[PDB]
Amino acid sequence: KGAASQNWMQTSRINTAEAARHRSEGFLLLRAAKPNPAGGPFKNSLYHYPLVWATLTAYCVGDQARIADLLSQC
Amino acid sequence: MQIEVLIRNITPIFSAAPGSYYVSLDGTINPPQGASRFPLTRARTMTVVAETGDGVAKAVPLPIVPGNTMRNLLRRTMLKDVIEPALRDKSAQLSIGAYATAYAGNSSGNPDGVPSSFDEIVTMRAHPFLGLFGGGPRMLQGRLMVDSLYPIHQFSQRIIGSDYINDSIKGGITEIVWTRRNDPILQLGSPDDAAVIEGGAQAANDWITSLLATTKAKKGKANGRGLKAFNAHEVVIAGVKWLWRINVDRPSESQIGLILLALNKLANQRIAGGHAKDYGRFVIEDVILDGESVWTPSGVSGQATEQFFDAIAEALDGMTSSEFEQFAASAK
Amino acid sequence: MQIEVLIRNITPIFSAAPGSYYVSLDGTINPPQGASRFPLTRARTMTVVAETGDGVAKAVPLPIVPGNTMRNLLRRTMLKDVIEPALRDKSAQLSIGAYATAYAGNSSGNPDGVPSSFDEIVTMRAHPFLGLFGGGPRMLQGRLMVDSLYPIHQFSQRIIGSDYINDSIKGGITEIVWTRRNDPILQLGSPDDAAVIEGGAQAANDWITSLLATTKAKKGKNGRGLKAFNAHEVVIAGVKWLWRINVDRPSESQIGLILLALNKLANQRIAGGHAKDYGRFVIEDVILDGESVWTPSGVSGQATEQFFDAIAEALDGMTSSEFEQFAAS
Amino acid sequence: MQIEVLIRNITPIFSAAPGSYYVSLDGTINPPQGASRFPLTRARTMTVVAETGDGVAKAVPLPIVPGNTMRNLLRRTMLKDVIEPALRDKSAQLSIGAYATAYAGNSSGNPDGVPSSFDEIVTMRAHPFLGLFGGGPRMLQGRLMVDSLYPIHQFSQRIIGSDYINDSIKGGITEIVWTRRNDPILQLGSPDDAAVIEGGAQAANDWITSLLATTKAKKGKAGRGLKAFNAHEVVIAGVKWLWRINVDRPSESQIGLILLALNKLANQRIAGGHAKDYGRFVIEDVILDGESVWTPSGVSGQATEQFFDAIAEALDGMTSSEFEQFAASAK
DNA sequence: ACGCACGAAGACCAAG
DNA sequence: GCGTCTCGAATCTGATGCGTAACTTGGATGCTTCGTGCGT
Repeated sequence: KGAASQNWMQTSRINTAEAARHRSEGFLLLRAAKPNPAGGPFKNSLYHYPLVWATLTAYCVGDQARIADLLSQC
Repeated sequence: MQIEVLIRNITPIFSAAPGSYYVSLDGTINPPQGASRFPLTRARTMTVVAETGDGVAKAVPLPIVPGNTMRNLLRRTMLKDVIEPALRDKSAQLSIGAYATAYAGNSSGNPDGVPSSFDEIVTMRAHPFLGLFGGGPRMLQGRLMVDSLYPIHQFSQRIIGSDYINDSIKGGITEIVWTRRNDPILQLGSPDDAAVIEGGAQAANDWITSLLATTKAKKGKANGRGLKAFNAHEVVIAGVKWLWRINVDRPSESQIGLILLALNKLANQRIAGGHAKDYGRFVIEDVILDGESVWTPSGVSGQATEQFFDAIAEALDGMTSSEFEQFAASAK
Repeated sequence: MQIEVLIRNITPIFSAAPGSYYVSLDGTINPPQGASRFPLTRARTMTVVAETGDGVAKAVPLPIVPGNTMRNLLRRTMLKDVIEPALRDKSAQLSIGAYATAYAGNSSGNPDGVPSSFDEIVTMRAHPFLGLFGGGPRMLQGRLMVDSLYPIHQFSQRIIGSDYINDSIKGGITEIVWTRRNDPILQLGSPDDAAVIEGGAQAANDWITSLLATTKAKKGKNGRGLKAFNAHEVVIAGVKWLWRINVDRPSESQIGLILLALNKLANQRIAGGHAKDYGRFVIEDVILDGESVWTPSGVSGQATEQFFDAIAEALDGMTSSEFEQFAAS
Repeated sequence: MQIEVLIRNITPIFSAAPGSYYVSLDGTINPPQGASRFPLTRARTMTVVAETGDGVAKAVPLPIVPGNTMRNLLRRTMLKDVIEPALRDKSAQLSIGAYATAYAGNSSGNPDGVPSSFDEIVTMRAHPFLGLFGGGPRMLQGRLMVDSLYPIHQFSQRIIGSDYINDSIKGGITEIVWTRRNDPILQLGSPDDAAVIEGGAQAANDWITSLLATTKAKKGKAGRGLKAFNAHEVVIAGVKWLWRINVDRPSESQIGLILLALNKLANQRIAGGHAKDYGRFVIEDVILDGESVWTPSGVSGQATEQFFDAIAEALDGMTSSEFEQFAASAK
C-alpha cells in the first residue's frame, strides 16, 4: 500500500418523489401506500468497501509474451 | 424552468460573514499587531475560479449573497404577500406548527424518520408552495433550485457566462463602513438634560465614576462592558448589478405563477441584513423566463405569463390550511 | 469505447462526505475542545498521492464526485429523458420489479435468482439501456464502467494525466458555506403577523415560553428547537472536471443512448445541494475515442450520425416486455 | 412607508473619515514624502457605482453623511423635542439605564442571550419611539430604516434615481479648510498682557524657553506644544442631499412622531464642526410615499392631520413604564 | 383462490 | 513701433478613546419474517 486504506461509502436508493409521480401517472404498477426504506423495493442501503493505492506484484510460471499480451487488454 | 433575475442594489448590500476579523484605521484587513486593530464584520465572499486577463484560471473571492438567504427571501415574500393574504381572505388559520413549517421547513429540530405515503408526496409536491420548498418532518424534496446572488463582475464571468458583460464592473466592489457608539450620559451638559433622569446629577455622577473606574481597571489589566464602541463592517458598494438564477424542477403553472408573483412583489423586500442602515434595497431590472424576457416597467407581465398568473390565482382561491396542517403533522 | 467528458461547474458541487466533522467560526476544521464547535458536512475526498513540491509524493485529499453517483446520474438522465418518455409514448406500464431493476438495479422483483440462458444473455446484454447497467435478479454484468469526477488539479495529474495542464488549478478548490435556521415565532413583530396563527398571540407566547424553559434547562444541564447554526464544505464554482466513461463491446444503440444522455445531461445536477442549486455545470468537450464530437448545439456531426439513428430505431421499437423479461418477472 | 427628504446645507458639512491622511500645502492628498505633509481629516466618502456619461459603470468616491449619523440625529431630535417634553409634562422620570437605552439602544455592551416574549414584542413594536428604534438587552428589531445622506450629484444618479436631476451638480463638492492653532504666550508681548499671569514675566519666559528647548531637542532628535497647522476636508455649502427614510408597517403615531421630528429637524446640525457651525441645513421638500407634504411652515396639510393627531394622543398617553420595561435586563 | 399489503416483533453489545 | 532689478523667507509637518457583544455549539434513516386480512 502506497497509502492507508480508505473506507469508501456507497448507497443505493430509489427516489421516492419520482416513484410516487410514476405511481400517480400509471407508469409504475404499485399498490403499496408507502415505501419501506428498511427493506423491500424502496430500501435504502449503506455499504462500505476499502480503497487502496497499491503496486500489484505476483509470480507465475508461464509464457512471458502471452501473459503480457493478455495483460495488455486489462 | 430556468429563471434569471437581474438586480441592481440601490443601497449597499451587507451580508455578515461569520468569524472574527480586524481592520486598522487605514483600512488594512487583519493588520500587524503593532498597529491598532478594530473588529470588522466582513461581507460574505465565495471563492470562485476566474479567468483574468492573464488567461490563467485562479481562485478568487467574490462578494455574494448566500443561496439560503435568497431562498428565505423568496419564501418570506411568497408567504407574507401571496399565501397569507389568501389564507386570511378565506379566514384560514394555521397552527403554530404549520406556521413554523411554512416559514422554516420543519416544526422542530427532529425529523420523523418515517417514510411518507406516495399519495401524500404527490399531493405535497403539486402544492403551489409546499411543492417548491418541501421539508416537513418527513423531509420532502422540493422543486425549487435557488442559487446565490452573484454580482456581474470580471470575477464571475466563468460562472454566469458572458451574456452580461456590458454590466460588468472591473475593480473591487466592496467598501468598509465605520460605526460608532456613544455613552449618552457623557453628552449631558446642563441640569435640564439630567432632569428627566431619576436621581439626576447624582445618578449621572455615579454612572461617570463607575465608567472611569472600569476604564482604569481595563487599562491596567491589559466585567461589564460600556457603551463606547468603535468598529467597522464591510459592505458591497451601491449600484452594482447582480444575477439571480432560479431553477424549478418541472413545475405546474401554479408554481410558476407563484414565483412570478413573488418576483413582482420582491423589490419591496430587502436582500440581507442591515435593517437600521437601510441596507439591501434593490430594484429588479430584467426577469428572464426560459431564455425570454418577461419583465415590463410595471413588472412581470405579458401574454406569455397569463397562464401562470391565472393558474396561481385559481390555486390561491382553492388554497386552504388543510394542506399545511397535513404537511406539518408529525407521525409520532 | 472511451468517452471523455470535460465538465465545468457553474455552481459549487456538494457531495456530502459521511461522518460527523466540526468547524469553528474562524474556519478551523475539527477545532480543539477549548473553543465552540459547529457541525460540518465536508465534501467527498479521495486520498491520492501527488508530487507536493516535487521531492517525495505524499497522500493528499482530492475532492471528487463518487463514480457511483455519476453512474446513477447517467442512469437517471437516460430514464427521465429518453427512456421513460419513450415508454409513455407506448402507454407502457412497469411492474414494481421492472421499475426497481431499471431505476436502481434492485432484485426485489424475483430475489430467488434466475438462471440466464446464453441466448437470453445475448438478447438482454444488448439492450440499449439495460445492457449498459446490469443487475436485477439476473445480476448481469453491465457494459458501462464510469469513473469518478476528478477535477483538473495539481494533485490529480497522476489520474487525469498531463493532457489538460492548461485548465489546471493549483490552489485548494473547497470552501465552507455557513447555514442558519431561524425560529419563525421569534421573528413575529405584531398581532398582524400572528393573525394567521390559530392561537394568535397566546400560541406564540406559549411557544416562546417553552423555548425559554427548554433553553434554560439545557444550559443548566429531549426536544430540539428550530434555531441552528452549521456549515458544509463545497467545491468552489468554475473548477473543471474530467469524466471518463467506457464500454466493453457496445452496440450502436447503447452508444447512441450514451450520447443522448450527454446531450440531456446538463439539465441535471451533480451530487447534492438541490435546495441551494448545487451541481450545475456545462459540458465543454465530449471525446469519442480521441475525436471531439461536441458542438455548441450538443453532440452532433457525421461521425456520430449512425449511433443516433440506431438509438432512435431502438427507442421506437422499445417495449415494456423487454424490461419485464430482464427483471425476470 | 417611504419618506424622501430634500436637504440643502447652509454651512459646510464635515463628517470626518477615520484614519490619518496627509495633505501638502498645495492641496495634494497623500503627497510624496519629500514635500510637506500637514495632516488632513478627510470628509467621509462611500464608493458607489456611477455612469460617467460614456455608458460604463465606474466605482467612484461620493462624499456622504453615514446612515448611522442621520439615524442618531433623528433619535436625538425625537427625544429632545417630542418625547422628553411629553415626559416632562407628567413629571415622569426615566432611570439611568432607561435613559441610556432610549438614547443609544442599550444600557451596557453585554446583551442578553434570551429572546423577549411575544407580549413584550407586541407592546414595544407598537410604541411610538421604541418601536421605531429597536435594541435593548433583547435585540428587538425596530421599524426604522435610515439611509445615508446622498448629495444630488452626477455620481449618485445610479442610486438616488433620476427624479432629482435639475438639482444635480457635476464637479467636485469637497474642499479643504486649513486650521491653525497659536501659542498665546508667543503672541503675548506686553507687560500688561502678562500682568494677569501668575509669576508675571518669569512664567512666560520659562514657558518660551522650555518651548525653545523642546523644539531644538525634537529637531535634533529627528509632550506636544500648542502650535499646530492642520487641514480638515468639508463638503461645500449649497449642495442638495436626498435622505431616504423607510418604515415597515408603521402605526399612525409612529409616522406622526417622524413627521414631528422632521418639523424640528432643522434646529439641529447634521454632523461635525460644532465649533465652526458646520452641518447647518434647510429642508427643501419632504416626500411622503410619492406625495410632497412640505409647506413653507413645515409638514402641514390634511394628508398629515391624522398622523399629528395620533402622535399627540400617544404623547398625552406616554408613560415611562414602557421605557423601564424595555431597558430592564431579563437576567 | 391467490398474491399483495400492513403491523408486531425480535437479536442487542454499546467505545473515542 | 521700449526693458532690467524684483521673480520671498520660516515655521507648523496633531492629539485622545474605541481597539465588541449574545446565541448557534444538528437532526433521521439505511431489518426481515410471520401472521392476518384485503384487494384482484
